[PDB]
Amino acid sequence: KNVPHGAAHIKSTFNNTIVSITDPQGNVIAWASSGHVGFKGSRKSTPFAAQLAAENAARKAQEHGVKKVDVFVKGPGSGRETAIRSLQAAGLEVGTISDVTPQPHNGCRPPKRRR
Amino acid sequence: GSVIKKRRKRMSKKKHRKLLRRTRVQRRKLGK
Amino acid sequence: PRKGPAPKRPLVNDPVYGSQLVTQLVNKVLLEGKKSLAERIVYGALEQAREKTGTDPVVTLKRALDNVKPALEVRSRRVGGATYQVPVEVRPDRSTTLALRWLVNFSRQRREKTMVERLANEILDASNGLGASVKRREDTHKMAEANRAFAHYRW
Amino acid sequence: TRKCVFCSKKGQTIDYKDTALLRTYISERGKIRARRVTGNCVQHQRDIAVAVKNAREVALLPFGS
RNA sequence: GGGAGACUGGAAUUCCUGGUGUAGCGGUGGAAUGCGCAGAUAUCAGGAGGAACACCGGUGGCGAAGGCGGGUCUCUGGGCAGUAACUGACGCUGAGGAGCGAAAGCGUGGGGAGCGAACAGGAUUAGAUACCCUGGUAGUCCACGCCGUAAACGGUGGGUACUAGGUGUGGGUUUCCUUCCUUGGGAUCCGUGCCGUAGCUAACGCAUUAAGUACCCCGCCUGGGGAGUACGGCCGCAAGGCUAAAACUCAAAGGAAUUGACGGGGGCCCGCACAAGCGGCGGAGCAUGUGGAUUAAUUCGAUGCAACGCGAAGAACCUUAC
Repeated sequence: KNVPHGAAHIKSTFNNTIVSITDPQGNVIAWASSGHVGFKGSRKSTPFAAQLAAENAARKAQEHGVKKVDVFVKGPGSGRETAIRSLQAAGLEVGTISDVTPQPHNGCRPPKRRR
Repeated sequence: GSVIKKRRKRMSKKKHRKLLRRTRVQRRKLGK
Repeated sequence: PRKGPAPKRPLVNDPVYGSQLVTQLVNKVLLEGKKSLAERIVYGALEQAREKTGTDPVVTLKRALDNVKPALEVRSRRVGGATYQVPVEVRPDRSTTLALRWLVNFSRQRREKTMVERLANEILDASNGLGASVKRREDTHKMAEANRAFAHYRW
Repeated sequence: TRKCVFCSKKGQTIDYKDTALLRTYISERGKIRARRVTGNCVQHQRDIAVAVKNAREVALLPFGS
């Protein structure tokens, strides 16, 4: 396949960081996660692991012939900016960056607070 | 004031309530 | 260093060449507390560079310094259990000190068995960019523009 | 501290149809902006909030673009 | 956002169906149970269902208290201000009594996405019937009825009159600058905060929204435990609620503030404390000292920093105490 313009979805949580490269219509062509590059336990919550995962996903999407990327970034920031810079460094182009984080309007009940 | 007094009151109430739960069926048999 | 900045020592000019660079070099290469051996070593290296390269020792030494002088360095600062390698610009004094330190440090890993021609050979290499300390200089620059991801802290 | 534009004699009446006036008091994300920023009084801020919600339901304004 | 009824809107969590898509996902101080490789997580499109209503949104409004905010419509209660046309003391409080009364809980019938007592594993620990993690039933939600308790708190019953002010804010009438826009300023009534006199208090503190100065009516108090417990009685389906003692026992139990000490409480300032540098120890052999083990003894003391080239600035006999 050959998609010249795609999209990058970076989901950064407090316990991991996952990057998915999709077609502009929502079909994943290459994904990489912070534990897929050889990290275990807490070590996959660090910015370095986000860097490695972003680089690996960028390379696997690049070999499919991807040139430019729109970035939708999401989650409580732990390795967001590192992933952005790793996408830029690996030969890709970042067109737009948008934060799409799900925000309830006070529905559902959060779990009880840890102590 | 202090919370020692509330502590004494709650200890006594807790013991009484536990006793009142421990002998439910015997009390039901006797009273009725 | 908690109260304020420390005073700076004066630098004695050289009587043979008239530049503080050679006296700074002999101070850096000094070891075990023997000056005389140190200036004889550095002067022998200077004379071997003289006879080899065909140009003046001062100009080639300054050119080697420029080829080894860095502009950015890396400082490690910890927060929340994570250490970040922030890039920081370098004062000229620290740049010169690092250049001389790198030259003398990579002066001691050679196999060519005596100090004077070791120093002369690396001076020639650094003039031409063939040295080992220069490799670490472009390495430091590579991490300077490589580790730009951590700069908003500004510490 | 600013004055309430509606309290002045030349302040327009508030309606959920007139969506330009409502776009004046909603942020770039579509939310209603605080009464400190606008400076209008309590009653007119309440009117503005109700009008914005009404216009949101009839799909004249987006639900937080 | 005072109350009741009906209709209805969007974001988000979950599940189901179908694409792309791979081997990890989840969780933590760190992990393991757990979920996937039979196609998980992730990203698109469609559908079902329940609960709560981001921004406006605050020591801001309303209600007797409990309490009340997505929108619209229908029905309905209270308050304030101005005019002062009307009645003409019709006022205040209120023993018993009655009504309303968070959450949990109980009965019948629905509903059940998220959360989550009890219950299962995992981890921590000497042990963890806990805190942390993964699942998870009643319950939370609706209709109609029970219960009648909360740190139901302003720990401050209701009504009335008088006693320096300063400064925010919510609702309404008026005069002077008048531009006639503006918190322009002033005056007056009704709320709601902060600061401060006189006065009051054991002190902290209250202070025109009194804990000040006075009058009327109600409820309650008389050392700490035993005890809001027992017996009797009333109410309730039950849990239990309300009224409510005695023998015995102690010589105190308490309230506020003061000086130290302590904290697995904060904030500043120093020091080769870190950082910036130079040289080392931990690897080898040897000299001492110590722990441990042997024998006749391997004399005795020192034992985190602050013992371990220490008493010892001199063990062949002596030293030497074995």
